[PDB]
Amino acid sequence: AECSVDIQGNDQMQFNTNAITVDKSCKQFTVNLSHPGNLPKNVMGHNWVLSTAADMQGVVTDGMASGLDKDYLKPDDSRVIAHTKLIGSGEKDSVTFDVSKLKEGEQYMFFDTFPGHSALEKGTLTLK
Ligand SMILES: [Cu+2]
Ligand SMILES: [Cu+2]
Repeated sequence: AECSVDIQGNDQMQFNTNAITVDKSCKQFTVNLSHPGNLPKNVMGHNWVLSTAADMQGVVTDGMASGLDKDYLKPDDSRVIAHTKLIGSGEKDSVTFDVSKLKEGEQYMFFDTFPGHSALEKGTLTLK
């Protein structure tokens, strides 16, 4: 089955999609993140961050607090299942993670932790 998805975050603080499904027969899964737009990372940075739905709010609150110099993630946040870097316009980054980190089921959320961006740039990910 397919084992990767392309995710775009724009200067309008949107993701191209709000739903990912990871096929159970995938051993690894790749998210390829792009940033169309003109604005740099410090002003309009986007990342793609994965956790359980329950952990989403701590990860976003703790990450905002941590500042640009930590790419808005709390250092050593063991609630983060996988994530890309924080990127600015014209950049791209991919993350490939072990699908065995994902459960039956649960209910993951992917989101951007740049301050305020999770209000639109969020979605559900499910193992299926
Ligand atoms: Cu396959
Ligand atoms: Cu963002």
